[PDB]
Amino acid sequence: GPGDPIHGHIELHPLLVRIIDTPQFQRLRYIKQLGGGYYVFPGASHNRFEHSLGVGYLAGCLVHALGEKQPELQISERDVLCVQIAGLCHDLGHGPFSHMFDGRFIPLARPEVKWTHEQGSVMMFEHLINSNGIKPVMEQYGLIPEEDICFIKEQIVGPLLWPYKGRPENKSFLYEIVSNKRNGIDVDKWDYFARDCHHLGIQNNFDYKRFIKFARVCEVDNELRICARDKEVGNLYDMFHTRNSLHRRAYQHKVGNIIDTMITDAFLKADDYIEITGAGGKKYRISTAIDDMEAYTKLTDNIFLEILYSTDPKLKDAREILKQIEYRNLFKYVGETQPTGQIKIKREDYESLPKEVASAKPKDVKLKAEDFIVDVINMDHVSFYCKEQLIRVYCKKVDRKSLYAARQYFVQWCADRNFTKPQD
Amino acid sequence: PGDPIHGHIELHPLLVRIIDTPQFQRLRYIKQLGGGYYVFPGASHNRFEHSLGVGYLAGCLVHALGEKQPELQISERDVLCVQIAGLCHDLGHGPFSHMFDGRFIPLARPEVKWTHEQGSVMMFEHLINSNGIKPVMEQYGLIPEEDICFIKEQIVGPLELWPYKGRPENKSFLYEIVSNKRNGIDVDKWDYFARDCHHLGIQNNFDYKRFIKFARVCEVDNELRICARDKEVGNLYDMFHTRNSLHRRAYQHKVGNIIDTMITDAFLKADDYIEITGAGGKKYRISTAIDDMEAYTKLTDNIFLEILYSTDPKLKDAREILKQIEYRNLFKYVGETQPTGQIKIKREDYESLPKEVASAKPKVLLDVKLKAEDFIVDVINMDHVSFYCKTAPNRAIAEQLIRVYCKKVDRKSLYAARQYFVQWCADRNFTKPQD
Ligand SMILES: [Zn+2]
Ligand SMILES: [Zn+2]
Repeated sequence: GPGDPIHGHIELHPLLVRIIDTPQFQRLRYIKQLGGGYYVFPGASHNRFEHSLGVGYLAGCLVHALGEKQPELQISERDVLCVQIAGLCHDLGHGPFSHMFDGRFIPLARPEVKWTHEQGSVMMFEHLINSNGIKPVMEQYGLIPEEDICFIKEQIVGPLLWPYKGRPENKSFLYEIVSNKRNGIDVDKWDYFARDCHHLGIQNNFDYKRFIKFARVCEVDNELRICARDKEVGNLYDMFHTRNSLHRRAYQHKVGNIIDTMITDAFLKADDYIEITGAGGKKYRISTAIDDMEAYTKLTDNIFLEILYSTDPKLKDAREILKQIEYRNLFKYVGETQPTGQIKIKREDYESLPKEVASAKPKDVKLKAEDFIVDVINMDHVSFYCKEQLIRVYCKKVDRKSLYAARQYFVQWCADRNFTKPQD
Repeated sequence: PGDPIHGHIELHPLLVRIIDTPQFQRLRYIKQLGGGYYVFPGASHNRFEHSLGVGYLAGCLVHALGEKQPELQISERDVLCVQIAGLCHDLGHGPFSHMFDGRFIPLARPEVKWTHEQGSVMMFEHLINSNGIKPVMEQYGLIPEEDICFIKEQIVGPLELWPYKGRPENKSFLYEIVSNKRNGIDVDKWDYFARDCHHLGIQNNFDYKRFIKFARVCEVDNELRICARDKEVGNLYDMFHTRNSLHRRAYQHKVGNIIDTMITDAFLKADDYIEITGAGGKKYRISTAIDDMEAYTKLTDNIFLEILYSTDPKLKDAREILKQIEYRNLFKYVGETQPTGQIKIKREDYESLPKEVASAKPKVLLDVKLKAEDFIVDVINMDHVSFYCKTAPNRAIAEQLIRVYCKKVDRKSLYAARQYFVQWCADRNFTKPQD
C-alpha cells in the first residue's frame, strides 16, 4: 500500500508532524538529492524531503530498539523524540542542488566565508521552531526546550573533557546515531544508500533491519559506543561495498560532475542579478541569502528555472550556459590528477585554481583562466561484540586545437604542483 | 546506473536529437502524478523519464513483431516512427500533468476544448521546427511529409473507410502500440504502471518482457491486430490487477486529489497576475499559454514556486492557498457520489457545479449559509483482448465519480456543507452518499 518505497508506511509522532508541516521543512521538496545527477541518471529525481523523513524514521527505529534490548541504558521517551527530530532536520541547511552549493558555489562566490550545510541546518532549525511556535508544543510532549534544542543542534553539527552540553557522557551513544564522523556508520547513510540505489538501479545488499536488530551499546576504552554482533560482519561488508559502488559509479560520474560545475558557472554569472527577498524586505543575492534564513527559505532548485526562463539581458550570459545543458554541449573533460602526500586543496583555494592552470608554461593556442573549470572532488574500524581527494579539469572551449592546448597546461600544472601524472 | 526500470537504454542518434531539445527537456519539470508528490514522498518522478521509457518500449515491441513476422514488412523507417511517437506522446502535458488539462483549463476557459494530446502534437511540430530536425529525419531514411503525419496520428489518432493518412491499412497494427484506446493495452501504460509502482512501493507483477516475447499480429474480423498467446493470460490478469491497484490506492487517493484541487484553486486565483512570455514578445496567462507554443514551453511546475515565493500583493490570495498546503490546512472532504445510470458530467459543466451545490435547498433549515466560493467539486474519471493458440496463429481465438470539498473548516460549516451536498445528489439523481 502506497507509502515510502524504502520504509513503507511510516506514521510519526504529532510533534514530528508539526515540524514537518512547515515551510522551512517543505523547502526540501525542491532540492534534488543528487543535484546535477538528475541530468545524467533519469531515475535520480528524488529530493531531500523524502530522504529527510527516512532518516527521521530510521533514527527512531535504532534508538527505540537499543532502548528495548537494554533498559539499563535508561533511554527515555524524551531521548527518543530528540534523536528523531535531529535525523529529521539534519538536512534543513542544504541549498540549491544539495552538495553542489556549499561544496563548490559558495567557496567560489565567497571564498572568505566558512560555510557548511550543517551550520545552515542548525540556523534553519532554530528559525523553524521560532517561526512556528514549536516550543510550546515541545513542552507539551515532555521536552525541555532549553536542554533539548541544544541536544538536537549538537547531534546535527557536533559540539558548538566531554564536549557536549545537551546530554551527559553516560548517554554518549546517542551522539552516534544520526551523524557519526568517526566510524562512518549512521542512519543518515543507511537511508541514502538505500534510495540512491533504489533510483540509480544499483544492487544494494546491506540490510539495516538485520543490523538494527543485532545492535547493542557497550564499553570501548571506557566510552559507550554502538557495537555490532560479530556474526553481522558479512552484512557490514555488504554495506561498504554499496558505499563504494555509489561512489565509484554515481557520485564521481565524469559527466555528472561536469554538469554540476556548469550549473555552478551559471549561478555565478547570475549572482549579481537575481534578488531573493529576506526578513524586513531586505534583498539578498544567491550567494548571500545564507546570511538570512527568511530568504534562504526561498532559495531552492527554483533558482535554476528562474534563470532559464528569464528574459533579462543582464542574465543572458547565465541563460546561455543553462541552455548549453539542454542541448548537451557540455564542457569538455581534460583529465584527472590527485595530490600526492597528505595535502588537500583547501576550499578557500578553489577560486584561484583556474588562474594557476592557465599560468602554467608548458614545455599553438593561448588559453585564459576563464577557459578552465577545475573541480575538487572529496569524500573498517567498527566495534564488535560476541554473544580521498581528486582534482579534475574541464575546458569551456570545445574545439580540437584548444583541448590539445588545455591538456598541455594541465599536464604541466600537475608537474609544477607535484600532483600525480595524468593518464593518457 | 541507468533507468531503474529499463536499465541502460541506448537510442538512435535521431532520437537523441529530439531529446536534447528545450521542448523535450521541458518534461524534466512536470511531476508525473502531479499533486501526488504531496501525499506520497516516493512519487517525485517527472514525465521526462517516463517519456524515455515509452520511447524505448515502443521500439522493443515493434522491433520484436518485426523479427518474428517478416511477412508484416515492418521497416527500419516504421520502427523509428513508432519510437518517436512513444517519445513525444506526452510533450503536451502542462503543469502537474493531468491536473492541468483535466481540471484547470476547464475551470479557467470552459469554452475551449483542450486535451493534452492536441498539445503534444503542436509541441512536437514546434519542436522539429525550432531545431531543424527535418533535415535530420531525411538523413535517416524518414519521409518528413508522410512520417510526421504518421507520428502525430499515433499520438492523437485520426486528424479528420480507413481513417489514417500516415500508413496504409495493412500496417494498421502499428497504431495500437503507443496509444490503444480500444483494448487499454499500450506500451504507454506498461511504463507508467512499472514506475508508478516502483515509486509508490506497490507490488507490480505484470511482466511486459514476457508479454512482448509472446506477442504477434493476427487477423481479427479482417483487421490486423496485436494478439497475445493464450498461455499468457495469467500475466494479463497480473497487469489488470496492477492497473486496478494504482487506481484504487493512488490515483484516487482522497487527500491526494484534494491537494490537486487546491493547487488548481491557487492557479486560478493567480491567472490574471502571472505573465508568460511567448513568441514575438507577446505575453500570455497561465490559462492562455496553450495558444502559443513558445510560451507553453516555459509553462512547467515552476509556476507553483513562482507564486509561492512571490511578494506581489495582487498574488496574496494565491500564495495563501499554496501556504495552506505547506501547513497542511487542507480543504475538508464532504463526500462522494456517482451518477450511476445518469448522463455523465461534461467538462464544460465543471465551472457551474459549485454554484449548483450551494443553491440546493436542504430539507431541514441549517444554522449556517454557504456560498459557491466555499465548495470545491471535482469529477474523477478513467477483458476484450485478442488471443491466439500456438497451433493456429494468425487468427484470434466505476466510470466517473464526483467528490465535494469545503473551503470552510469549522465543524458547524461542514455539517452545513454535507447538508447541501446530500440534497444536490438528491435533486440531480446521483447515488446517495455513504455516512
Ligand atoms: Zn542526509
Ligand atoms: Zn504517458
